[PDB]
Amino acid sequence: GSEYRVDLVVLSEQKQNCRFGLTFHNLSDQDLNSWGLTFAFDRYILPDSVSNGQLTQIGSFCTLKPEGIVLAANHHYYCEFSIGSNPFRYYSDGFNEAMIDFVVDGQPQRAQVDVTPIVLASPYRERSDIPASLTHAQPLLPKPNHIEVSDHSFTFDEQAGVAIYTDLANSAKAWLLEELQRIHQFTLSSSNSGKIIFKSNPTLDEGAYKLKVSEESIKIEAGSSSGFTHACATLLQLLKRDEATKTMEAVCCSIIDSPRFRYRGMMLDCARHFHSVEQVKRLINLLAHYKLNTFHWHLTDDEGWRVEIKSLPQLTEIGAWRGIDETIEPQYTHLSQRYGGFYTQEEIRDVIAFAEQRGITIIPEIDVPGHCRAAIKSLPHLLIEAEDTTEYRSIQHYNDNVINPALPGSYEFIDKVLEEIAALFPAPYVHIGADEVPNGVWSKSPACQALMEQLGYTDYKELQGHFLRHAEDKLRKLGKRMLGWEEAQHGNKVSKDTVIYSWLSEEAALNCARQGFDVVLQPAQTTYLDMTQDYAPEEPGVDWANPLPLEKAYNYEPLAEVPADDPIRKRIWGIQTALWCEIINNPSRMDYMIFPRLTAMAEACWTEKQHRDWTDYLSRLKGHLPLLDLQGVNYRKPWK
Ligand SMILES: CC1=N[C@@H]2[C@@H](O)[C@H](O)[C@@H](CO)O[C@@H]2S1
Repeated sequence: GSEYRVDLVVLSEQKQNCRFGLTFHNLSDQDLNSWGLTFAFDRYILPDSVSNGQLTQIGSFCTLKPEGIVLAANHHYYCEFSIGSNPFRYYSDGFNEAMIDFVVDGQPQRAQVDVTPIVLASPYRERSDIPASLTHAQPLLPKPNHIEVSDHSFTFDEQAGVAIYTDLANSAKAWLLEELQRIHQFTLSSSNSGKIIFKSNPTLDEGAYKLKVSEESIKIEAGSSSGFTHACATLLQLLKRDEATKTMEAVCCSIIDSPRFRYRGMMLDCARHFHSVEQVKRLINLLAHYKLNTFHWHLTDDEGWRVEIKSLPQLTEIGAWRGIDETIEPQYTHLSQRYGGFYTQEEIRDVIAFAEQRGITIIPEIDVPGHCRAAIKSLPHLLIEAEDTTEYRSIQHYNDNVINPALPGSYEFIDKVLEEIAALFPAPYVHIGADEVPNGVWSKSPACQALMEQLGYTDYKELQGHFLRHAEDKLRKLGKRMLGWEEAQHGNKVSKDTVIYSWLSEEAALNCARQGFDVVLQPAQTTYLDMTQDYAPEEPGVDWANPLPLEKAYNYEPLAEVPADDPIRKRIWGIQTALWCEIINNPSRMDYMIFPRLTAMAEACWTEKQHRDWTDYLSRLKGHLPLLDLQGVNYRKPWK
């Protein structure tokens, strides 16, 4: 391939102390003058471990520059270094991207470096195996909580017609027709005497529906828009197309259906890598296919700010872009280009309208006071304290990325973001983040030192709560309830109205629910679509929780140990599944990580525990698979 190649090797592993060898090959014919290697690595390289040369790390962005000044043609450079971390189980744990800057007979140059797959020392031997499976006659995902199926069937064609006798169901019906068209080039038209009938039924509670196929008709009953949307999403899975006759076929059957959990979410990280309006919409559409109702928009982080804030235009003019010649350095991938994007308010209004039509509420996340590098680099005049010499390092290996809660500019900033955010997103909810604020922060900040004294705080976590409580008070004045990751509770300053997302595990969900907090369960051990799907080292993904095979994700039972009687269970809003995109930058990888485990997650959100069975779910998945092939969704194939 390239004339420049880097080989990385696990030399040795002693508990939490891994030594690597790095060999850089100048394969070409030229001597390389004053050169330097830059790559993307998500582990923190111990700076005093480096064997040979100068190495710099800013998050994932590393540069290696040799002690010497020339790399001879056909030779190479060698460097060793160590990290604290458990053994690498995956090729993904290696460098994601490498590139070289150099000079040749006097001329600056830049070239892509081939990155050889890391030579692993301790791959896994175990493999998750999925058994051979039948195709299920009704490949429905999530499994309806009641369904009776008859021996016969109702066949119908493009003149069958669609009847609607309540305006609650107008959105569902137009979503149904749209999807029949997009997925199947099957055009239904609306007629007063259609064989598909949307009628109202007020005994059915929110999101419940009834669907009955008979020899004459197909009837959809619900008391809510969302129940009509859910019914339509079952019907799209139920129908079976004959292209030779251009007919649809649905088994005669009776379905009565309702969700186990009110909160059935999916979060998408769009800060680490930007995804297009069309990709985001395409996802939201696929979310309503499985009857989820919440799209949690992670729009802000250290490596990107993706939501336009008219009153703070720097946040996108600067924070939406990173790379060598930008204010923000390259991160994770696209080392050689200017990389980014962002959503305008008009785009966002469009995505909201699109998702409303699908029964999906969108919750924006403005992540503070950690994970703020992009905001801080965009707005240094409001968010930097020049006099702070606290030396800290975050989980992602930044030391300059945390909001200062004693700076009046930090309140200027958040008051302005939240006002526009609140105005923009109709949902009565704003997620404030609050994850992974490093332990050392603010300890040497004069301004924080003075505010710590001024109101008698004894812990610097108390300063974080002070800020989040201000965010909550502003959100409340704007009509929004605040949501937060579990660490928002740190400092015990935020009110019992803050909805706690439990992600490290289910522990905070349990603890916080006992104390009167409403919680959402997003445990990393069972709900993170960025985790690898198998133990084979070729599986893309990360693994800090644990590998998450399909069967693990399916068999997740939320708070499996709180008895169903327990009034703790009244504080569970529901479940969320998340995709963080550190190593995800293209729709093909996205689809692979999300599907199919998302459908196992939608079934935990929706179906009652007593109707959930692994073997049964695999046969419904096997019969759904073709429907994702028709949509060109690049799911990881259970059976390959
Ligand atoms: C809350 C969370 N903040 C971290 C995120 O910034 C990372 O992307 C994710 C990767 O799994 O780990 C947790 S979850």
